[PDB]
Amino acid sequence: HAPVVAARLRNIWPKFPKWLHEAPLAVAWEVTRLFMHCKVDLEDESLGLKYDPSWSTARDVTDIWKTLYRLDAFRKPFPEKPPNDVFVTAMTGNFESKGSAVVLSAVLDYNPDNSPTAPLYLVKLKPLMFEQGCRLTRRFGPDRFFEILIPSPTSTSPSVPPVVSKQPGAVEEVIQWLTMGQHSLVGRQWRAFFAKDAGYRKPLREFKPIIKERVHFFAETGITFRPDEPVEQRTEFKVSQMLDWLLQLDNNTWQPHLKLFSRIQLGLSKTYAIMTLEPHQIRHHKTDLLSPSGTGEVMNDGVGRMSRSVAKRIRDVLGLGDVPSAVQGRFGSAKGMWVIDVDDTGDEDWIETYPSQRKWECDFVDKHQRTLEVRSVASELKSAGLNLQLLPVLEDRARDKVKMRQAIGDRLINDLQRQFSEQKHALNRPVEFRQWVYESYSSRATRVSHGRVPFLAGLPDSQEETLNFLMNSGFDPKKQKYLQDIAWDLQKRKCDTLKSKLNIRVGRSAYIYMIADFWGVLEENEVHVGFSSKFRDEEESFTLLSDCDVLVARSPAHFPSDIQRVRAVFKPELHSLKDVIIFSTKGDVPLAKKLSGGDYDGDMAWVCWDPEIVDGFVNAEMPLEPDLSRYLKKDKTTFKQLMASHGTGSAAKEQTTYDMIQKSFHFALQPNFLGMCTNYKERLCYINNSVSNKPAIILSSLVGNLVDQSKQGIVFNEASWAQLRRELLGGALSLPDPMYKSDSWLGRGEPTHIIDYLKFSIARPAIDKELEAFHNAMAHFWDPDLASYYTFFKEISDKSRSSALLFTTLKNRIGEVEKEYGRDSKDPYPVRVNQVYEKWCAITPESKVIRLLELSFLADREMNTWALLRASTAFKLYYHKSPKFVWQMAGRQLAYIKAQMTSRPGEGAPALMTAFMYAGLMPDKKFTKQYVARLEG
Amino acid sequence: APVVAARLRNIWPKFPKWLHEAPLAVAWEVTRLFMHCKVDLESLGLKYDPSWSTARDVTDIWKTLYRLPEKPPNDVFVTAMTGNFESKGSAVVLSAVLDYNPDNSPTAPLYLVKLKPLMFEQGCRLTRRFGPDRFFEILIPSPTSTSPSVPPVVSKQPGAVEEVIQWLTMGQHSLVGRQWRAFFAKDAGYRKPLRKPIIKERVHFFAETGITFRPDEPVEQRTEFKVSQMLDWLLQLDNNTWQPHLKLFSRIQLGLSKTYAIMTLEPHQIRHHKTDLLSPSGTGEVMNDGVGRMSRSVAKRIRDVLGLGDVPSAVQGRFGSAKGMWVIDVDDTGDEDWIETYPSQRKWECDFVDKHQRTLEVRSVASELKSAGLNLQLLPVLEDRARDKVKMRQAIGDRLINDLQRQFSEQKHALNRPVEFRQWVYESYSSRATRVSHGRVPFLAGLPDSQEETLNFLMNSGFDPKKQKYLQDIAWDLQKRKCDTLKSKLNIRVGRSAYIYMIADFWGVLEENEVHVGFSSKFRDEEESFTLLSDCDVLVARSPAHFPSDIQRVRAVFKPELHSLKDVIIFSTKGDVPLAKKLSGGDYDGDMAWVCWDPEIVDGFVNAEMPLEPDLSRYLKKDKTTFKQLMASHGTGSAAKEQTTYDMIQKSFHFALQPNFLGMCTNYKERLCYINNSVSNKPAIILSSLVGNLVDQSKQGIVFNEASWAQLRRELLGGALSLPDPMYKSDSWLGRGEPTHIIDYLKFSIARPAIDKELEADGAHFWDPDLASYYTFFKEISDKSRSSALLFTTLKNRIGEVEKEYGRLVKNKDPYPVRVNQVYEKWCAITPKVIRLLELSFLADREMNTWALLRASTAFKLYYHKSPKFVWQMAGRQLAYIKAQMTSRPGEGAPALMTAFMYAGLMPDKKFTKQYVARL
DNA sequence: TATGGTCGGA
DNA sequence: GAACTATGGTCGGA
RNA sequence: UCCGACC
RNA sequence: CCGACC
Ligand SMILES: Nc1ncnc2c1ncn2[C@@H]1O[C@H](COP(=O)(O)NP(=O)(O)OP(=O)(O)O)[C@@H](O)[C@H]1O
Ligand SMILES: Nc1ncnc2c1ncn2[C@@H]1O[C@H](COP(=O)(O)NP(=O)(O)OP(=O)(O)O)[C@@H](O)[C@H]1O
Ligand SMILES: [Ca+2]
Ligand SMILES: [Ca+2]
Ligand SMILES: [Ca+2]
Ligand SMILES: [Ca+2]
Ligand SMILES: [Ca+2]
Ligand SMILES: [Ca+2]
Ligand SMILES: [Ca+2]
Ligand SMILES: [Mg+2]
Repeated sequence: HAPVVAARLRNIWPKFPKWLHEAPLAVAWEVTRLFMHCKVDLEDESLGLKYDPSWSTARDVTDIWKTLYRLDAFRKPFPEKPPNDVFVTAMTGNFESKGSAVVLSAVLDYNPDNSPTAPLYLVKLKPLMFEQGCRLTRRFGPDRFFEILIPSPTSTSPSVPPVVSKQPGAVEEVIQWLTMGQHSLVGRQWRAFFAKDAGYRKPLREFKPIIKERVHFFAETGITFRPDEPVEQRTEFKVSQMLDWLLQLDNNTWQPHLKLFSRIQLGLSKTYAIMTLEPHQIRHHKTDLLSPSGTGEVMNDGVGRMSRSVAKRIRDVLGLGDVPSAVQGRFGSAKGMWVIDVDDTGDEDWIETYPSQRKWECDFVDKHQRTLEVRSVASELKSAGLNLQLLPVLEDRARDKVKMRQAIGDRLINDLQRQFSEQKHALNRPVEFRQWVYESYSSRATRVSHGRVPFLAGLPDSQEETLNFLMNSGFDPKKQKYLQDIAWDLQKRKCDTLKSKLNIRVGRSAYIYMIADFWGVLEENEVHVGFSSKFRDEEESFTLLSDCDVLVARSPAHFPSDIQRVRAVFKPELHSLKDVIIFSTKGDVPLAKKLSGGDYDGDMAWVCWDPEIVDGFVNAEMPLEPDLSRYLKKDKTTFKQLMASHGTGSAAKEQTTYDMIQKSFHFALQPNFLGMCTNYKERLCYINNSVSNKPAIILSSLVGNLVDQSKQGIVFNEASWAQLRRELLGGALSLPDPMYKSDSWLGRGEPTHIIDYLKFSIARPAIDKELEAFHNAMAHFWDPDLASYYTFFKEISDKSRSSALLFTTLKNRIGEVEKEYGRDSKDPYPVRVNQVYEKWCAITPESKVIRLLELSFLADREMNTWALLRASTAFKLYYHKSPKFVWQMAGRQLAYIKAQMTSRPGEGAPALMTAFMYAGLMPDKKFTKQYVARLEG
Repeated sequence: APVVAARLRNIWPKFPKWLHEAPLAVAWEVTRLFMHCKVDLESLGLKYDPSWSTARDVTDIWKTLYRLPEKPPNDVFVTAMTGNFESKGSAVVLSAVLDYNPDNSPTAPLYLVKLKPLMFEQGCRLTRRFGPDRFFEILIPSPTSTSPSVPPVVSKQPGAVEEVIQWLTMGQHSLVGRQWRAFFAKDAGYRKPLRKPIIKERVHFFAETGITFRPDEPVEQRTEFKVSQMLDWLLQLDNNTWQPHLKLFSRIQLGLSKTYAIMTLEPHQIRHHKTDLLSPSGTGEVMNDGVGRMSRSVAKRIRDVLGLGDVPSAVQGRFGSAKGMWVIDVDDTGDEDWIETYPSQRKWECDFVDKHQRTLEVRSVASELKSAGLNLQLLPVLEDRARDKVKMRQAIGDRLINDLQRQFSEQKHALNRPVEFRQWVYESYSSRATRVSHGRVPFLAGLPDSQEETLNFLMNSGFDPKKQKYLQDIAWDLQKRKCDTLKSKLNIRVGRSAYIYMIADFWGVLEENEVHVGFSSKFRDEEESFTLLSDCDVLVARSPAHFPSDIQRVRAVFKPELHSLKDVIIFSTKGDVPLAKKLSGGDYDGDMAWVCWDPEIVDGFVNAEMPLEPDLSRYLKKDKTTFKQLMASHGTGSAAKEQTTYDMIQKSFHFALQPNFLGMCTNYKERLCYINNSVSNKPAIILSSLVGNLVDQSKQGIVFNEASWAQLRRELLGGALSLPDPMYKSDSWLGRGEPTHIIDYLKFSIARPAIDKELEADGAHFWDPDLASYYTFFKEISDKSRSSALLFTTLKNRIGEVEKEYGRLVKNKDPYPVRVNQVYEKWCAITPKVIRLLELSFLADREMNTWALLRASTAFKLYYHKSPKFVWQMAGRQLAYIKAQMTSRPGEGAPALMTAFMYAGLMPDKKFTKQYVARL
């Protein structure tokens, strides 16, 4: 099997030395990383090579790393450190805390070295990380799982090494390497059980974009493992057994093994475990809800009911504010949505499953097969916008195409004019701008994560937070240009997103989980939408929808019928179901199926009730799709059929399960064409300006089949794609990229395409006009306050020569740091900033005056008086010459100086808030409008 | 009463010739200053300053008067000088307060006058039509007052009352160069005299003529106009002479109601209905009293004019003679302005021709609903109609116990962590009002004046309530205060309850016992949240509630036909009698119903039919005399009509001044119905009718005096006996045996013990080594340097002096804030190269220099054991700075020095506290 | 040259 | 009179 | 940016 | 404490 590649695959993984054998897995994982990052061989015998008993009882990785850095070889900057909370859990928490599992992850990139006896792939072990748990991690232990991002062996990229590219069997060798046998790492033997497309990933600069694949490995055996439950005291278990426990293969040999394999993802879905129902509490339905017109169509695909008590515990376990009307989760073999039974008057727990939910035949015996696992809940809704895919369909199903082009166009101009007229007004008053910046972006996540506002050097990392921080210390956005420049860039970027993606905001629109009406109250083509709270659009708001038409759609939208106009009817029967949209269970075909072959197992619909967009819309009847069986080759080989090659009984089953793995790995590594065929359709439809003619329809079918590839077992290669383009699509093979893909109009004449018209005839003009009005509406870097300490020390320096020397050294040192500030490198923008900052913080007084300036009793010397003087000098010397340097390095001190300077006797008191307490305060809107009222009179 | 009259000859300040040419505003402000400084306005070189006419700040006018007070806001003066007294719908108000003159000397004014500053109130129809400058309002002590304070001159001589009324009504009163005639008077309630409480009456005056007025339009350019004509403009007396003149008098308030003018509808756009909606059962009962429909476009304008966030579903306002509520027509498919009026709304026959009688005037809009509670009037009625009285008691009591425990448990858990306690303190009280008013957190000395803010200020700088005793003691004091408030007042709060505007079903969708409630946003109870009410029984009631039928149980049905109507409750127009009438005789002109959907409170309720009310005609006599009858005395024609109108004013002023018995008769019913423990027996129903009629006194012309009250008690009640206060009116159970009345039981058997139990129920210390950082820092320097040591010693001694002063003024005892400030001034007095570093002159605020920190540090070090409250009240500010500095760790974030204003505008983020508390 | 969309960053 | 004796509720300002 | 689920 | 409202 291509022996050239096989040799370079002998030792890709780092070796585990005997000295590290008696180590906690976390310690083993972390220690190995530093060695790799420091170039030191783990088996190097020059070093002492003795285990430090002190490592077995640690809480910060820095302590473990420091003991090694004492050795000369390690003594380079430290690599990213596992957060202490994660580290403690790995050693003392059994890898699980609050439903979160520590994850062992790696990124593998091809070795630049082309030496024949050299590792084919260079390995980077990622720091221990906390991630949501899943069924398999909860059942067999989060430490028994290892995931990697490996470059796809079938990548047609120039950057691919030649050993693999030239060798014909190269693909088979790597695939065999992954699946044939165990892989050794940190004292554990890992076996592959699953693989999925990770998409195009940028090769790590530590070692041109290449498609990478995520492979999942289970720890079958380890040195600490025992033959036939804590982490370091687990029992051997073969992947063939784990998959059997998950899928119950005995009762599922009739499934196509490729599809069987794809259901392993259901054991890996990130979920919160809620509760374990008893067998007598579970209602397994034998038949799905069926069309009342005898078409046989299923009307409740993927959705079933759940008791009110089950919903209540969902709220209690997840700490929700209210009881969720519906949740997305997994239950044994069931995957889909569950909705509260509006008819439940009791307090008994019960949940039902339906055929369309149950993806394999399951017995629901083990506790873990009867635990309701929640992946998400129906929450408060946001306003949504449009996307490039709805636009042609909206234009194609319009009674008047011209009226639509104007309607959507007007939405764009008036949304932009609001966005700017609001920011321009706020910029006049600092309190109003602070409110706007918090309303623009929310950093609550990073604030909770760090327990403080994250700060890069001397200013907050986020530009939004930087603005608020400096304004909170007294800076006026229209008086200091540093703040203006930040608001300018932020506005330009938000406009650039509108230019590059045309996300035209529609206030009367949202994405809502789709649910079917179990109770037959909604007639065909009626939907029910009730909100949990007031849904606001400009000067109109809603708690429900009634007596009006709505537009529903799903992405991707390709067929003319992928958008559908229906009638919003509020049924008081359903009133308690909030933040979900309920399709009727009457009619020939479920409405969800009409939305791009959608269902009710987690699907979210685009819901739009904007009249100017809805009433021009006319429905299209679902299209008659072409037979593409000649090109789309389906592999329906069953598990049973695979087993016949080997026999019957345990060993035969066990062999067949490993066949399923490697066979599915091969099918999972086939080059994907969903991207190409989708982009081809965009170009062809654009050139013909048609999303409804014959070629447009077939391509919509092709992309509709390709997206379901891994679950339908569809083989599709370059050859078939070129064949389909010749036989059915008119022989054109390479089509021109559309004009909207470019940032400026490179077309001839007035734009003809709706996207081109909106991007170049409506958006870019309006963007440029509003930006100039915003510039015209708006300042000086200089601020006499920020130089108070300079003037104060110069005066002392003039009177005293002793102080003069310190001033000169400080000034000269600052210039050196500015020189360093003055380019892309392996070390990124943050690391470069920190290095310049470290020299900046290095400037130090280096005696009564020195003590008064250094204030060494303060632990954080960035809070002493010397820091205030150093920043003041820097501002005076480089406010104009280099503004970014004086601020990114001295902003926090300059803010302190401003708040000191702006304080007036008697008029209140400034407040030095702790980082943490500051990071937990939000602007009070009600305070803002009342204060502005007091100013108007 | 000759003695009273001689004292009534010269009540008002005199208008000298030198101020004749002065603008009204200037004259009023000058008069106020001279009175405040006690200077006669009628031989010094007091001469007109032409600078005053062009003035834009009253202080500039006042500055010119330096030859030897509260100030109108500058925007008001400008609107008064150059804005025609009207700005943005606000009208500048000429207000005065009168009080009995202390001196009893005869030939001296009976009343002492104080002109209040010029001020903004919302305008009304009358000010918008004839001009705010022509309106003057006074709070005067009632002549029919039995108070001991009433001066003997009035009390001892009867007939003084008639004289005081004659002074007010007979003719004009000269003030600031204008002739003022009384036109209206209403009860202002008991009001404390400015330097013992007495009942005062609001009297309204209109300027008929003046020095600047023209015989038959800027402020100084008015035209003569008699009150008899203004009222005739408002009420169209020619077409309303059929009305009882007292009721007609009562309608003058409609012209004085503070309202926001929205739009002026044209005559074609007005739909006057000749008949009200009536019962489908033939009773003849009105089912839409006070309520009509309006177009969606008129509603959208109300949002635009009032700056509302959404279109209101219903408004309370006045349109010509129409008073009441208007609701959006859910069936309005058009875009044309239209409004409708019904007989019940129209309190007089108006022609709807003048624009001011065709303007829609809004007082209030249906708005976001707030959770309510059970007032003490509802509890007896709930028990009277309870299927099982013992289960009602059990529920309301068990609910109360659960609520108290939840609150106490929340406070205790919060203290454990500073971020959580900050959230509880903010939830406890809101300082937004003080913050917006001062643009900062108000500070007394070195710490915020409010204890609640002081805790947040010091926790925001790193202090821990569990680790610093100063924070601990403040929190304990605050908790005790809340517990003491809870013991005094029994406030049972029910989350699933709210007061909501009552509307009627024009569209005939609701049945007799069905109501519809949709909310504008999520109504949150701790357990659940609602956007609407469906498939549950609710209780509806109105305050006052006295009769057993005054609370009713209905079925909440959500009708998609009414879905657009939000923040309102809609009653049925079907049935014999309207539901609103059952709630203390309620209507839909702005009545708000108490709505409860709490199943525990609702489930036991059994509805009672409306009672047959006794005939109290013997004690309650109504004056139904009509305007015509009044006119028949004077004849026919304009002149007769003119003095009939002035007669109505004088007769009504007397009626309006009749001592009111609503308070006492209500208090008596409470005391008697408590002794009887019955709100449904003979006397309770008697007293409910009595108070049910007394509230409608002014509109029904009911005469009721001590004599009638004495004989009503004598015959129908237990007369002449002074009824005691119920036990629950006291803070403790001074009664015999275990309490039995529902209120005594809930306050004394349920609330008191639970509150007391929490009150009965390594650690906190004054010391904090971080706070002595600067002191220890300067002792090291002082040990190796003399000059500094002398500075340190002098400073250390100087704080000693201030500490002694704090004992002299703040330890025990002109007012307390002044004393604290006096020490603070002495404290900030303590002040000094090295001196230049310690005292940063470039800082205007010396409290921000390094010296302020050292002085705070040594003061803490030297007196944290002995004088804690001194150290903090003077230096808490700097101690918080020091704490924030010391707690900062290299790389663990950056502290933020916030300004006072930007600090005062920030708020605890509930989402942060909850998320951070999770993950420890 | 190889898709769109919804969420989160335990 | 020494002593009798002044309502509930909804919302806003200061 | 990047990382991670989901349809 | 001041102001409308039922
Ligand atoms: N990567 C993707 N890009 C675009 N669309 C996607 C993608 N993944 C899923 N979808 C959409 O989600 C649909 C898949 O539906 P499901 O996720 O429900 N899978 P389904 O075929 O129904 O099989 P089951 O698991 O339910 O037995 C596709 O047809 C697409 O519409
Ligand atoms: N000061 C008050 N104290 C107690 N209850 C009051 C008070 N003012 C009004 N009310 C209540 O509101 C009712 C008055 O209703 P209205 O204000 O509707 N007057 P009404 O007699 O109907 O005459 P119209 O002007 O509507 O023709 C009283 O019966 C009480 O229930
Ligand atoms: Ca599908
Ligand atoms: Ca689906
Ligand atoms: Ca599905
Ligand atoms: Ca009323
Ligand atoms: Ca009424
Ligand atoms: Ca994607
Ligand atoms: Ca009152
Ligand atoms: Mg009534």
